[PDB]
Amino acid sequence: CDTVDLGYQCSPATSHLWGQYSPFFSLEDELSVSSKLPKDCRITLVQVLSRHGARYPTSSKSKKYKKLVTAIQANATDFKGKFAFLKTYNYTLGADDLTPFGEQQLVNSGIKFYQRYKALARSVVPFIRASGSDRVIASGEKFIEGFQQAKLADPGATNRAAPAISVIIPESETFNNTLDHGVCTKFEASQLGDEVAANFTALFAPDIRARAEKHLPGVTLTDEDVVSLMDMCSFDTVARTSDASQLSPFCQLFTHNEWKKYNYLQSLGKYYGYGAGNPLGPAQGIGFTNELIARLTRSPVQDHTSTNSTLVSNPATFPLNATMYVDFSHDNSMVSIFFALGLYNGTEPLSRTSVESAKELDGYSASWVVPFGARAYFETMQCKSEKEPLVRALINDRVVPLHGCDVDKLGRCKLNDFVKGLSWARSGGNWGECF
Ligand SMILES: *[C@@H]1O[C@H](CO)[C@@H](O)[C@H](O)[C@H]1NC(C)=O
Ligand SMILES: *[C@@H]1O[C@H](CO)[C@@H](O)[C@H](O)[C@H]1NC(C)=O
Ligand SMILES: *[C@@H]1O[C@H](CO)[C@@H](O)[C@H](O)[C@H]1NC(C)=O
Ligand SMILES: *[C@@H]1O[C@H](CO)[C@@H](O)[C@H](O)[C@H]1NC(C)=O
Repeated sequence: CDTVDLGYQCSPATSHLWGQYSPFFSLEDELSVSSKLPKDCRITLVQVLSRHGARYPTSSKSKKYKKLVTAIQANATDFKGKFAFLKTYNYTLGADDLTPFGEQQLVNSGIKFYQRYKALARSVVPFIRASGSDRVIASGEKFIEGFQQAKLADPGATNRAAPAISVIIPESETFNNTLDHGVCTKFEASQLGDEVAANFTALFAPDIRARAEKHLPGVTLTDEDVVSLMDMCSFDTVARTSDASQLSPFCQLFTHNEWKKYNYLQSLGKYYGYGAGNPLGPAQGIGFTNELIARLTRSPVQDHTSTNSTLVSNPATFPLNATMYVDFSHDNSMVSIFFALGLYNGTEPLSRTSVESAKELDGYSASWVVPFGARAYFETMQCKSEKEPLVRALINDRVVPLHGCDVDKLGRCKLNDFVKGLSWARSGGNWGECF
């Protein structure tokens, strides 16, 4: 179902509408131009930013799902219509760990990274960092596995040493980690994304709750139960087979229009939790943004947010000359980073109460931006055409037109204008409000 080049295309009317629980699917050419390498240009540097793949529910959530499925089964006198599978369903999901399907998504990602940048990757060993989370590090290892599988099959590859994960960045309230958030005190106390997501759930779920209970005489459901049954559709699909070849029976319980609501619920939680809807959301992406400026311009980092000044000034942990960089982060920090880079500056603040599509929001949704296995590529290229370098940004293969600089028809800016137009992050935005 899952392809190396295009990601997951099984039951796309449903599987592309699970927000950050959607398996990655390519958005090449959706509301965008081709992602192909322009004629007469050569990539000179690529940064990849990736999430982990599909996983089991967290321990917390696995207990809540198992307690709900168990309670329905305990209490119902009849399992009616599309809910009748619950008669025999056995809750079998594990917790926390990547699923086999999620591991393969990351092997695929590495193969796809090699194939897309083959002319560069042939002679280069990427510099790789991972935020210190087992799922993230495991994803980094699978991406390396796929990259090497591809490289050692290419007779034009000249430097075939495998890359190591060189930097594991601790995750805590006191470690400055640009790939995870933790040190911005006031932001860690924020409840806004939760409050927005709960308000929206309380608006859309009641009608589904009422219809669902009536298919299960003896059962009482809540709004949160609706959300848990919808969550079950993605989690059971990405666990129940090693290739996610079978849509879970939970999925049919809900209509296509209801799936659009659930997708929106996830987009709202990310937008108001971590993106521009949170007053300190984009501030969590300034540290990586300044790290990216340093790499693209081969110049030392200027940052006073969540960089570590020690780690950024040593070539062992932050080389400025490496041609390929790959960093493994998290969905929530990746949303902050994309906002901090200005990439969704055509997105108006999302309606807290009513569905707006990814295309209405100029390419923003949780499923188009941080699906399981999400990746972004930030390229510099040197053209026979042009001659300052040019920069381009791809998020899950969609060319996302840059803001803060005048973009050409291929969505590129001159590198110097790009970095100058990142004035908000270069200034440290409103980081001082953290304290
Ligand atoms: C910065 O990195 C150094 C060297 O790893 C570490 O000892 C120090 O605790 C880090 N400080 C912060 C605040 O991240
Ligand atoms: C949640 O809805 C209440 C009830 O109308 C409203 O007062 C509140 O401002 C909403 N909260 C958020 C964060 O939008
Ligand atoms: C860590 O972050 C806090 C700034 O947000 C800062 O005061 C401190 O200097 C930074 N420490 C290091 C080692 O970068
Ligand atoms: C995005 O818009 C914000 C809010 O107007 C602005 O502060 C920021 O500089 C913009 N970012 C870019 C890269 O243009």
